[PDB]
Amino acid sequence: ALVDGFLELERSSGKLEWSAILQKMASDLGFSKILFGLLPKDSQDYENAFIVGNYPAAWREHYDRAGYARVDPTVSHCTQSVLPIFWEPSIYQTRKQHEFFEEASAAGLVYGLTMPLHGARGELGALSLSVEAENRAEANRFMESVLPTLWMLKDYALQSGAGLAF
Amino acid sequence: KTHVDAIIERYKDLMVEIPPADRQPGLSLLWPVPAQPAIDKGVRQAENWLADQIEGQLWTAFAFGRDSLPTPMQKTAFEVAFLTRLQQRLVAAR
Amino acid sequence: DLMVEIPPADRQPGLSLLWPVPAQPAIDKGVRQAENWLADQIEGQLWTAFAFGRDSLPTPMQKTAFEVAFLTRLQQRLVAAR
Ligand SMILES: CCCCCCCCCC(=O)CC(=O)N[C@H]1CCOC1=O
Repeated sequence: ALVDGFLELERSSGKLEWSAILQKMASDLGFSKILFGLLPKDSQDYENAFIVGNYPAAWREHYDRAGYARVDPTVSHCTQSVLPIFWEPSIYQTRKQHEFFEEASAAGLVYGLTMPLHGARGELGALSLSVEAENRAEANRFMESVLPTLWMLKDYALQSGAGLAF
Repeated sequence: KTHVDAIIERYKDLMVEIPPADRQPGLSLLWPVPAQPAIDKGVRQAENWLADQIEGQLWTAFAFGRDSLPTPMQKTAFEVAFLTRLQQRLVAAR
Repeated sequence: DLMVEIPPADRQPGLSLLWPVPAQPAIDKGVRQAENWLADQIEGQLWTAFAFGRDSLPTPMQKTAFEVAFLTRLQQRLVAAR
């Protein structure tokens, strides 16, 4: 089921089927929203990266124009770390972040995580999934159990997604 | 039936357990394939090295243990288990 | 020459590896990753720091160098329960 989705991921012909498979796999893993973003080596043109997924349309439009890529705690984490980042209220410290958080929360992006991507050819990116859980405890427990399967998703996605974005 | 619990319920079979050690242990982990034996090989492998005296050859136990598993998917189940076991006893030690 | 070095830590401390290809940067990457986990007390899984850390190395030879340094570093403090 998940193993089959991995294979379909690698078999994907174009951005459309691949991004479709990526969403279908997030939804099966109990995550209603997923975003994958990937820049070439040594680029910071966030708004013009390869970006796919099913994030809420209203929010994606806002995110690009407002340049939230430079605000988002997960984005600067990805460029400085390998470890995944859970969306704890604490990752949002500064004013523009306490404010990025309010709105992201209104868009449904409350609970979830971001996995940084560091490709073999030095590519940089982010794989985020959001889950609708009763509260933060349930969400963080849930995400710790499925984290191994997600890290393999991250791996099949980075590998197959680089030779389609680029 | 919560949402997060309902995802656990399907995937019943693909779930695997790293039993409790000393620190707050019992990790319950979803794996893409059934892999409980690989998990236990990684747990035992790591205990065997701990239950050894003036200990000093950690990479070897890990390298030889992983190498005895034939699929990528088992190798990583073994790595996750073995390392979780080396965590359980790194925090049960201040 | 293309020797690699895992700096001494607490207990059983050191190494003299002739690595097949140059890999000191990868060794350091592995040491730092492990001590960054030992230091910052459990906020994420140790398995996570190992797996996501290894991913960031490009080559099988580098990845393996990362792993050796990571597990050695753990060994050092693990032994330190004298
Ligand atoms: C390293 C980033 C390069 C590619 C640019 C990606 C831009 C989009 C990143 C993003 O959407 C991450 C994300 O999921 N942010 C969450 C955090 C809270 O809600 C958000 O939208």
